Parts: sequence; C-alpha cells; structure tokens
Amino acid sequence: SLDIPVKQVQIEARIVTVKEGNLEELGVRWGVMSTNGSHSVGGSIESNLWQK
Amino acid sequence: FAKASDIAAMIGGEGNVNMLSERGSISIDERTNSLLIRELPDNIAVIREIIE
Repeated sequence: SLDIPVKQVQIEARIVTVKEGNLEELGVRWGVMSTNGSHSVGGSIESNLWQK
Repeated sequence: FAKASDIAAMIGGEGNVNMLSERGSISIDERTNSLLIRELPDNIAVIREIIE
C-alpha cells in the first residue's frame, strides 16, 4: 500500500526592482574691484592691499 | 494539510510517560506524508479521531 508513484511540482520565483532619481543645482560667483583715489572697494582686505 | 513529522513528534515522542501509547509505536513515511502505527485496535480509533 505504500510504494506508489508521486506527483511533481514546478516552482517559479520572480524578483523585480525599479529605481528612479533626479538632481538639480544652481550656483553663482561674482566679484567687484574699484578705486577712486584714496578710496577703494573690494571683496577682502588683501584685495584692497593689492590694488595699491 | 500538516506535516507528518510534527504530528508523529506530538503523538509519540520522548519517553513513554508522555506518549499516548502503551506498547506500540509510530513511524513516519516522508515520501507520501503518512504515519504507520502499531497499537491496540481501540487506541487507533481515538488517535484517528484526534489527528483528524
């Protein structure tokens, strides 16, 4: 009664992955340098000491 | 709907004090998910009703 043919099974796994990304950057760089005669304007102290 | 090894470990098991048996015995047949029991034809009916 025990020894009989058995069944068979088919198993299928499925792994799925999805990715998205976005990036944005804005930047600014500016400078000035002016002199008037005994009067100056700059962006640092070494700047004013150089334009002399 | 259940594994036969777990059921054989619950009905029989370690030592005879825990076992729900007197001078028989369970065995497992893993190929076909079955139990093979040898006991008094009166204990077979209660065991069968419980594990059903």
